[PDB]
Amino acid sequence: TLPPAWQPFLKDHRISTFKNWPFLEGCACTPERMAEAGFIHCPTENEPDLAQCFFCFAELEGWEPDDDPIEEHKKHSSGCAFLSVKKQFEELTLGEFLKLDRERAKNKIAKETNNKKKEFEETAKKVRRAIEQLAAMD
Amino acid sequence: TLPPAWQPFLKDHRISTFKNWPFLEGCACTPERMAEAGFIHCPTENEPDLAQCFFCFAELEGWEPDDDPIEEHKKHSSGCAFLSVKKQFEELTLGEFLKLDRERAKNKIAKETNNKKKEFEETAKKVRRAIEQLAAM
Ligand SMILES: [Zn+2]
Ligand SMILES: [Zn+2]
Repeated sequence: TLPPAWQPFLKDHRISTFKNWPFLEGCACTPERMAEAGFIHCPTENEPDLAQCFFCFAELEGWEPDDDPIEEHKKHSSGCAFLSVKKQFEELTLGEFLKLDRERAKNKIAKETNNKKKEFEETAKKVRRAIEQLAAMD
Repeated sequence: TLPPAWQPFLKDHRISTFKNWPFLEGCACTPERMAEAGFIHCPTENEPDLAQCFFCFAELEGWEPDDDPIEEHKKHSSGCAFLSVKKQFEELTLGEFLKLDRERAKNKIAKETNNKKKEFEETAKKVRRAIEQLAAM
């Protein structure tokens, strides 16, 4: 085994996350193919087919059977290093592997940051409106 | 950073273990040289210069300044894969690295087994002496 933080680098681990996935034999986006593309299954009450790239953290829902997960990952996050990684896990050098984990860490932060921004912007609008409402009354 | 179980594969970690080491500048077995050879410092009250290969688990004490730790590791555990490892950590493949960790796991068990033997042999002596003492008088 490997530390939990690193398991997602492994196809077999990612495939294991797709339990309860509806798109199985006959479909283009099987868990094998989803896993090959970098995805983890992260289902919610609201979107129960929600998947996340483990590396760049793009989230995608609304899957259909004919969908090729690589072509979609490419469409919705063309900046994802993992799509450039040609070698298998065991064929990576530790330097290479450590370089990738750093990038993934940067990606994660980027996603957290951009979230906080969107949330902060949302609160700003609320607060601004509220104070306009207070001017408006007189 | 890396899981604690794996840190010992890193020289700088091993060097860090040598705190209170007496053989410093001028000596053949400086912590840098000891680390380079695979050793971790795990001193006891009784044997306070005790060092252990992280990989094959050979223990060596009674160090003197002119001692070259590679030549000693070679003398007391010539079977230790780590001494064959020419590449630096980052230059290893994960397969390679995982192959090595497996071997280290085997090594560990082998040593735990050989300890239990030594202990079992020790108890046997005590019990033998005990029965002799009793049967005699
Ligand atoms: Zn991605
Ligand atoms: Zn050794």
